[PDB]
Amino acid sequence: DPGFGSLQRRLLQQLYGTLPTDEKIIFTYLQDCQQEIDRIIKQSIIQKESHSVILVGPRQSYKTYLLDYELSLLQQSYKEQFITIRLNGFIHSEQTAINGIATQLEQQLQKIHTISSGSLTEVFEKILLLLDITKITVVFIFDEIDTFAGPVRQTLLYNLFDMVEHSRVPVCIFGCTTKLNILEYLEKRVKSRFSQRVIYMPQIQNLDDMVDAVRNLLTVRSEISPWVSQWNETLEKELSDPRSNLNRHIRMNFETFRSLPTLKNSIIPLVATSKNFGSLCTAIKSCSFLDIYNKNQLSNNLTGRLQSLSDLELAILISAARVALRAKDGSFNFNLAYAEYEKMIKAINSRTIKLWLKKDVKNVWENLVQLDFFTEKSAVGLRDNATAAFYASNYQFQGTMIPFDLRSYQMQIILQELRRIIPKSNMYYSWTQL
Amino acid sequence: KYTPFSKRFKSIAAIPDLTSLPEFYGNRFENKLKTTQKHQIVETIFSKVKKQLNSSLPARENEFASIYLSAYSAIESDSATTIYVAGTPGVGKTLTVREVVKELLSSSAQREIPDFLYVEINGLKMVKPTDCYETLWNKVSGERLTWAASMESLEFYFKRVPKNKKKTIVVLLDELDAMVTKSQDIMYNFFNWTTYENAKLIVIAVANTMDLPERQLGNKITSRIGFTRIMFTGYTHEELKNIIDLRLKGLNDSFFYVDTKTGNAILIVRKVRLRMSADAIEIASRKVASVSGDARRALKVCKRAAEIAEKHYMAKHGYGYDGVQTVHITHVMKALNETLNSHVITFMTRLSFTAKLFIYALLNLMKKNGSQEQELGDIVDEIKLLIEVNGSNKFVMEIAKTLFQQGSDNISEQLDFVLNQLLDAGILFKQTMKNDRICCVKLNISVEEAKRAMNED
Amino acid sequence: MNVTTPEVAFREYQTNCLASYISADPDITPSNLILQGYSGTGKTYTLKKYFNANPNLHAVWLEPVELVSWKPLLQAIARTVQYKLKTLYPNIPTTDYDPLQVEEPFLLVKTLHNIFVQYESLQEKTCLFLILDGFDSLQDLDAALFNKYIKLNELLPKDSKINIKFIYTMLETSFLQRYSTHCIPTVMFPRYNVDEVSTILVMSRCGELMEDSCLRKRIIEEDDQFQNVAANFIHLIVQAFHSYTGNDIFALNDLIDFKWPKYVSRITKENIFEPLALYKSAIKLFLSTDDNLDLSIISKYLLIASYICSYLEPRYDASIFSNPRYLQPSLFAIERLLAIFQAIFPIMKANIEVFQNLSELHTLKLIATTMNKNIDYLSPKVRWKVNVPWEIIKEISESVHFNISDYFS
Ligand SMILES: Nc1ncnc2c1ncn2[C@@H]1O[C@H](COP(=O)(O)OP(=O)(O)OP(=O)(O)O)[C@@H](O)[C@H]1O
Ligand SMILES: Nc1ncnc2c1ncn2[C@@H]1O[C@H](COP(=O)(O)OP(=O)(O)OP(=O)(O)O)[C@@H](O)[C@H]1O
Ligand SMILES: Nc1ncnc2c1ncn2[C@@H]1O[C@H](COP(=O)(O)OP(=O)(O)OP(=O)(O)O)[C@@H](O)[C@H]1O
Ligand SMILES: [Mg+2]
Ligand SMILES: [Mg+2]
Ligand SMILES: [Mg+2]
Repeated sequence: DPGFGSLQRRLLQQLYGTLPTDEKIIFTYLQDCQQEIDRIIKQSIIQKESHSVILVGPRQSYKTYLLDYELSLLQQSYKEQFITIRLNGFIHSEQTAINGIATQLEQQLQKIHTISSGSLTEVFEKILLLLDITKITVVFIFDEIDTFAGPVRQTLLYNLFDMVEHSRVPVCIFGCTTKLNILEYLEKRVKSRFSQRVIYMPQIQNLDDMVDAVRNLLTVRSEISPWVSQWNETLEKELSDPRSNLNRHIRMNFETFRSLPTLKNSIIPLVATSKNFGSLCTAIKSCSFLDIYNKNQLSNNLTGRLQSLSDLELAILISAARVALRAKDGSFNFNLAYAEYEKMIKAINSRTIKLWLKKDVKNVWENLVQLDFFTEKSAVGLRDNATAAFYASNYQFQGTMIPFDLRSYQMQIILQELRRIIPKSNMYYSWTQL
Repeated sequence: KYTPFSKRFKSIAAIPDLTSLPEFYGNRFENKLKTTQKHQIVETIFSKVKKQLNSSLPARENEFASIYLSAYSAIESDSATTIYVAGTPGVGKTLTVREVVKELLSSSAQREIPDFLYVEINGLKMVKPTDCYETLWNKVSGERLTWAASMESLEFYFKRVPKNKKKTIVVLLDELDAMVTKSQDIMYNFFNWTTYENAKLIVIAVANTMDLPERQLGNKITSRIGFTRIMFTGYTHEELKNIIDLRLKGLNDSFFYVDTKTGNAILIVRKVRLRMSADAIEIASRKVASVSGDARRALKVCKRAAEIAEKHYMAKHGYGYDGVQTVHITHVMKALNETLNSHVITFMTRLSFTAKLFIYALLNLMKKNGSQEQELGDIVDEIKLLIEVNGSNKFVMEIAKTLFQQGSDNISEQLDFVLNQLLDAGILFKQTMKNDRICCVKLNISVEEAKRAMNED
Repeated sequence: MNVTTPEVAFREYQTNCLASYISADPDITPSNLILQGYSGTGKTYTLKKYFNANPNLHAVWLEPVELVSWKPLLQAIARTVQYKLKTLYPNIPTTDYDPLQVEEPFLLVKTLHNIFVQYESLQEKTCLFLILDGFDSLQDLDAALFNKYIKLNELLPKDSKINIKFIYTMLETSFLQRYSTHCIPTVMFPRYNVDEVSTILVMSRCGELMEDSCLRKRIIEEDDQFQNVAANFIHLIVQAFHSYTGNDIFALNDLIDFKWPKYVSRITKENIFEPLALYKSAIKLFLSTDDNLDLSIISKYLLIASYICSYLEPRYDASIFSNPRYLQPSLFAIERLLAIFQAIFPIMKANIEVFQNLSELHTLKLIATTMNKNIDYLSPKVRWKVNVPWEIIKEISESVHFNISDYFS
């Protein structure tokens, strides 16, 4: 159907955010936040005024989305008065940040109407000789600025802030970080050159703020499909009634997640899976597909992995949990887990379960380790940065030299939690009380 | 190149005069940042105030006369000395030295003192700590050598070269704490040259602490700097008053020609007079001096207060960017309240129930054991313990079906979103551990401000 | 969304989720897509059949497990992207770049920007899917490695005709929960049960078992009939090894090939129509897993004395010669080992023959020490400890007629 194909594509483009600048969706609770950001952008490109503001907000709090909308609004009228210089804190390191500024400057100057030539010392020398009828606003977009605010030295943070007060070239720095206390991460001299302009991103307070945001993301305000007038009546009917299924999923996510991009991960596959207009109105009223998405997200955790185990995989995890529970530090190995499993088979058959030999439990023991159930005692695991990951690979741990039957392991789930996720129909329920 | 200055000539007497060479002592990126304007920048009555308050000497009398007298007795007398400048970051340390060099440059043109060369070397504006030798050799000699060739060239030049074919060099050692290395070879070489007879080098070191050579440097480098040190005292409350009044001397208590059509103001159509209350300047300079006495902080407070007043003035009229405007004390007090406030308290009050339950469960475990180190397995057991308190009541079981089953019969009873959210916000901490039960959880923020957010819900 | 959804066995929800994200239009396609799922869940099977039925999508496959370190990973991305774009549009003259020049995360953005600038002659926007089958399977893995790939599309120009698409296939669960605050549409893959595992192995092994060389040579020495025979052996293997293997596909596929020639030779002219007599004739192939497929006298006694010094306190040694085995062994000294070894030895001084057998005992990794690489035997601070289990040390003492169980009773 050509009518449903135009409505399905328009509804999906609104949730992802690929709409043009002339048809962007602005929420109600975010309207008072983009006005302050627009004031700084309009004052540095038009009025040519140096500014410095570092945004502070949680993850997926519409930080980069608001900055991308301000750059697209100014490009539709003032596209020859400023440039776009983007920076990252995770990709660009300390030495790579110097070459990243000179690289983004030679490609933006040739587009309006070298710098990144030589060694690392000659590159930084040409940058200070350039930044430090009208001028050109050098808009700096810094992402994850908390990584560059190291307590050892902040070289880039000291030179970037110097291009605002002393320098005459209008440089607009828009830092984006997640730390709430970004003022303490700076040095004594770095914080002196900053204007102390920390704009905190607002969050969802009441329940009506999330309803207006979802309604504005699924309402087609353009005449591009004959099913537009029929879809707006169905969406407004389910949202205005608090006893519907759409209002229940919003209230549940408001007290558990309270995030707009998180809830948008389930509305996108709900519309794309609809074959026609009749299937779209049915899934939006009963919300049958939303319950399937919630079960899949909690299917590979500690609860969903227990249902995919056999009778031997459950008996080993139960017998190994009783050893660490009765111990002082919870240390156990393969020899301690085999003693509890062997005493359980002879006790049940005395009141026929095939007793496996010690040569067969080795395959079951290694299968539970890969399934995230038995963690090594006093083990770091995944390192933070790449520095500690290289030093840990060259050092041979003590657990690799000792055999597998003498390796100290730890239980990822205590016996108190196993009794709640096991029904009464199983025969291994009597050995989970101790 | 790699050839030092010692192998450039044959002998010592064979070196010609360096002052008559069109290459010693200094003998293209400003055109690409220009564009044509196709509009008109509408400047309101508050635009001229913000531009004059920017960082681009009535409160410094004894400090300006001490640095000028130390250099006047060495340049004319053809000697070498070392001036130490220490103070709070933002008291006019670099600006005082810049005014001394600018005053000495005007006296050199009057045929009074010999000509000198001003070299500005910043420690924080360099990538490598050994890059300061290449910058000094390029400004004095004019060549481009490496860090190893420039170090040996400066020693041979500041010793064997006589004074009849030399020239005074004034080097400003900006950010002295940035050039501090482990071997302490760069800091010692920059101070040992001033103790030579045939040197004629003026070194003006600028740091941030008076006890810097007594803590980082040793007894050898401290004996070469000098016992006399100039301490830059921070600005008080009576010195910051004339600083703001000097930048807005011709703008305060003056009439403007603000247009009612666009909003353009012309400094001498309505006759709008701009006046700033004197009480707002006294209440702002006193708070700045009571914190650190930063010179840039006193200018940023009046600039932020004028920006807030300009936002309400443009919104109430509907101007754009393209009777008497009086800045009261409300704009100044609001400019200082946005910084001294703590957004950590209001951040936890707007979180969801799952995020608020994790904070309430962590604080309850601290009042039972008192160890400031609760594991991840104890928080999960404490959360489930609070749910089963009144399980028989219908009012409490309504939330158990969502936190453990999400309102679905097919979803089993659960045992990550709110955990990683508080970690990136700088509130909660978590050690590097592969286990999810014995992993200790510590609080980064205070404990007094965390309990106030739980009681507000 | 115009795409074809294939039919996958027991993957109706997983196939519908891939069609809702992967599309030919970048405006309705997310920049990140994680396919979390453990081994034996069918992550690669549901992705190959989805891209084979639709030939309009251009996907790039990459295996990070074959690059060990993270440095060759950045070089393999720019090398596979340029090679894929070369054969896609051969009528466009592009410039070949060196993939070995990508040594930093910043250099990857400059290399990808120098390629997309010469591909602006197209009409519509063509997606570029970069499937990373096994992202968490990389060796030198850290918590900051995934943060550099989820923000790659931000540095890329928005006005580009070719947009990259990252697809990750994780394996564990804790690795996915570390980035749950980024709001990434993750498609989980639950493990199959006892009803879906046997059905998958039947529709995947019947086409190679009935046409094997062993089964065709047995019917001539002693197509619907051979199908039920091969299907009965697969069902009998899963039901007999459901507890030893669990729900893994690789663990059950190896046991089938290991018992297929042994099950064909046990079939005669009477066991072809009677499945009851065939199961009784080959009872040794289902009751067990069939597994998988000279020490010196001084060397045997040295391991006995080393087991005592590593599992007993040295303060009570003056009362015997004159469960601690369930924990890690303790470290002892060289002179402390020769004292017990000389007492338990039958009717000998410490000559070079005793030290020769002790040095060879450490080469076979039978006794551990305090240093692994570059060990100093003459150092007085380096201690020695045992490194053999109790079952290994039990059979050694039984060959020399030595009572080793009475010392710990
Ligand atoms: N250019 C864009 N076009 C469309 N949507 C966008 C764009 N930039 C961001 N978004 C949307 O913004 C939402 C919220 O993430 P956003 O990038 O705004 O937050 P962030 O805090 O800057 O990011 P992160 O926490 O991952 O560092 C995402 O779900 C994404 O869909
Ligand atoms: N008397 C003054 N009147 C007005 N402004 C002043 C005065 N003295 C100093 N300043 C301001 O002080 C600012 C900082 O000066 P300077 O470069 O010397 O800093 P500093 O004391 O070395 O410390 P930092 O730069 O690390 O904050 C200058 O931009 C200048 O505008
Ligand atoms: N639903 C299914 N129907 C039929 N065959 C299947 C199904 N799921 C998986 N398979 C088969 O399982 C075999 C082995 O699984 P495969 O290695 O592809 O899975 P995976 O989950 O992608 O693996 P890994 O975790 O190692 O990346 C494949 O060759 C495929 O044919
Ligand atoms: Mg972002
Ligand atoms: Mg300074
Ligand atoms: Mg695979």
